[PDB]
Amino acid sequence: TDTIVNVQGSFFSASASGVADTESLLIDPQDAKFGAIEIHNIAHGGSVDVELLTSSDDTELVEDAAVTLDSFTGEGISQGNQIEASDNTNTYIRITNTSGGAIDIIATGREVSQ
Amino acid sequence: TDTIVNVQGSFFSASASGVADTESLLIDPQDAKFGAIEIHNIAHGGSVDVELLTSSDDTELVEDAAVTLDSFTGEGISQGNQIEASDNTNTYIRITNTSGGAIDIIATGREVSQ
Amino acid sequence: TDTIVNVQGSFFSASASGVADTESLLIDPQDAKFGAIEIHNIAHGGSVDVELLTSSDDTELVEDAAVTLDSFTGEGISQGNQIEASDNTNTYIRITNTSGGAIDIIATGREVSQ
Amino acid sequence: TGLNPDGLGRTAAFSNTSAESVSAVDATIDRLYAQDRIEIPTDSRQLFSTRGTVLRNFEDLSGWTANIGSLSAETSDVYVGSQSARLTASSSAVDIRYSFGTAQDFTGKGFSMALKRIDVSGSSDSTPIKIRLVDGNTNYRTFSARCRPGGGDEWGRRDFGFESEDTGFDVTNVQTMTVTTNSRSSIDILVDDIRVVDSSGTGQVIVTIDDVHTGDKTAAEVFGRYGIPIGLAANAKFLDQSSSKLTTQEFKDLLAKPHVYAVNHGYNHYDYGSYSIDEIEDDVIRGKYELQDLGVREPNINHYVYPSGNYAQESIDMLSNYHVMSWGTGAESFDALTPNQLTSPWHNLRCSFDSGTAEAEQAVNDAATYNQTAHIYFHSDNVTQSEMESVAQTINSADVTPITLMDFYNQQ
Amino acid sequence: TGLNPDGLGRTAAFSNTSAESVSAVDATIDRLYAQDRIEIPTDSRQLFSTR
Ligand SMILES: [Mg+2]
Ligand SMILES: [Mg+2]
Ligand SMILES: [Mg+2]
Ligand SMILES: [Mg+2]
Ligand SMILES: [Mg+2]
Ligand SMILES: [Mg+2]
Ligand SMILES: [Mg+2]
Ligand SMILES: [Mg+2]
Ligand SMILES: [Mg+2]
Ligand SMILES: [Mg+2]
Ligand SMILES: [Zn+2]
Repeated sequence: TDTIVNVQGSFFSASASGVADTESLLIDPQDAKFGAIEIHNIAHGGSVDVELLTSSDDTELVEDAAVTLDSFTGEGISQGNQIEASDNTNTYIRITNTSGGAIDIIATGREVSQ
Repeated sequence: TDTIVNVQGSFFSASASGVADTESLLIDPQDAKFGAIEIHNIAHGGSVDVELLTSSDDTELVEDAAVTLDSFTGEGISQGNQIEASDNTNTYIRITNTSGGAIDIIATGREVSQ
Repeated sequence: TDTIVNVQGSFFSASASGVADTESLLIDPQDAKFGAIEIHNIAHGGSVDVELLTSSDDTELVEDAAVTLDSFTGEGISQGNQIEASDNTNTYIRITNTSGGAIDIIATGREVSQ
Repeated sequence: TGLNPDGLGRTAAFSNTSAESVSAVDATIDRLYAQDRIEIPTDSRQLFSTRGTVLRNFEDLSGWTANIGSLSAETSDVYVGSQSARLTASSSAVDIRYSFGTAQDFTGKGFSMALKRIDVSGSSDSTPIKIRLVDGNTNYRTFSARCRPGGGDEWGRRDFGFESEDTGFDVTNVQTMTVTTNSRSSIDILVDDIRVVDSSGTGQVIVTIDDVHTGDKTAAEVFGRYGIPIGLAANAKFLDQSSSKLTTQEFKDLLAKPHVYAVNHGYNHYDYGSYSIDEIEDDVIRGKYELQDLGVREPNINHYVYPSGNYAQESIDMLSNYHVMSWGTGAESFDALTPNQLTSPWHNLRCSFDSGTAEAEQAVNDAATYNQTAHIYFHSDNVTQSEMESVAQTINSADVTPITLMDFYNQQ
Repeated sequence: TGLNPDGLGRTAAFSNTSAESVSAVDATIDRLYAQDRIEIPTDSRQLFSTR
């Protein structure tokens, strides 16, 4: 029969260096080519809160629904997530510093079709 | 041999801000393009009961079968589930507030073929 | 219906023999054909720190964000991870020796589409 | 979460996991929330076996003379040392005697012996065995225990309850020790290693109620009128079966009372011989966890009372993974009675007072008089309120400390 | 089995698991079959030093 090689779907990442004490990385699925994302990894650099938000606006974040998903302490990686967001459902992931000092946040995952 | 890049199938989400004390988010697979869903994530904002229902009606929820899948307490996310529902099998997922006050519920997953 | 055989997407590996005490294997997704990678396996020969870095430069490593993901002790393999990096997001994985002597590092995984 | 652990096979780094069952070879847990042990770390079987001092070792039978029956050195089958004494008799009792080289003083001492049944038959399959002291005046004093099938099928120490005394027996001037049985068509029993333990402390009483009958409510009031503690030997399946057995809320309410405690008696009362060791182990395990869900915590739930009093070394071996101490059954005052220091927490009995209070009230008076521990039991359906009041007033008027099973095990 | 526990990172609801080695920070176990302790809770070093 027909043989096909499956290569895995588009890589996605968001990052910020030196995120100040109460500030955040906003992971926006508008930055994806397919307009939806699934974050697998959060490499957190220090303590963070992860938060999932729905916007009232199609293009900007004006908070409607907001749920604090989890809190991470110290430096490390949250591996094996499936936190999902899309542009058309106006969903955003916010990773907020809670360390008391500046940190580096890297989030990686995959683009998903809308 | 032929090489293809697989991007993953359509993102699905349901959400409600300010779900009142005993009220619910009804996740309806009729809102999916493919007419079936697999919910991976329930981010719940406060305590909830998750419930899987079959309807007597093709298009509206008139309860036939109902099973309480699990109870979640406080704020957080249940991540990486596979709770599954389709339009043609008239299956619905209800997430019911049990907090004593208003909560934000975001449910995400993937569309599945019927 | 049409039947296809799916073979899995391109194998990726980086390796170094005799990595000196404080030195590192720099896993660069620029070496991938698809320009992104997912490392599953780190076989480490002695103690190592695994680190995820964003570069300021499109093509060379100038550290911007850096997060130490995890520390591995003694000889063994961390198997079935999903640490991810791409060229266009300027993401690098560094595996740094911490053993007090020379080690062999083999990292394997899969190429991912950008 | 971190990266995956070192190793081949399936390895995973998780944040939060839930499981019904986890099997692990190594578990490294930084903070443990596991108050409900099923398997206990302690193996009580041989801890107490070598307390006190060996009085008669039976390692040389030159000092022993058969008054009746027959005696030999058993070298093939030995509890302790080089040999044991085989006691054999036909259509008769056995009675064997050792003369002490000087007047022994046994004030405040209690007695214990190793025993194995090979065969006993006739009017019964079983016999009282009596340690029978003789004074400088040829008065006797007697302590006794029961040789039975099952419980006696392998070597196990008995700790001897007081039984009788010839009035004016001089315990400071003991001249001969005698070991003796009832008469039977066949007797073939091995003995070894008589041990002396200090029992000079106060006499003690333990009260157990079996099988969770509704009368446990009146029992709690009655024994409560003198603050005597009750052990409910509890079967968790029996709760809410019938009007005749306690409700779950009644059982919880009972255990909230400061003198009531619970010990395991198997979820569904599976007794030895009636069911396989595996079925009894499931009954033991389920009893333990169901009672733990009802709030019965560690020192209490480390005790088990044998269902229908049936046991063997097979059941003791299995039970030792889950419990530290167990109690059988008997009809007479010496069955309740032990020294305060046990040498087996597994082979000792309890006196029933279902069939009238006499032998138990004798045991309570002897516990006071001879400085011993008495374990008495009943089912609250068999016993009238006036009988309970008789026993309760016997205990309150006697010179004994009423104690829990937990207290008794902590003293060992 | 139920649904997956609260949290980010890899979370899983299992029925029966087998492992060679388990590392946990918190372990909530409703019924423990672990009679064979390696690491004992008691630190005897300084208990008796002031008898
Ligand atoms: Mg939008
Ligand atoms: Mg809100
Ligand atoms: Mg739109
Ligand atoms: Mg339908
Ligand atoms: Mg129904
Ligand atoms: Mg239809
Ligand atoms: Mg680049
Ligand atoms: Mg930095
Ligand atoms: Mg570029
Ligand atoms: Mg011997
Ligand atoms: Zn019983």
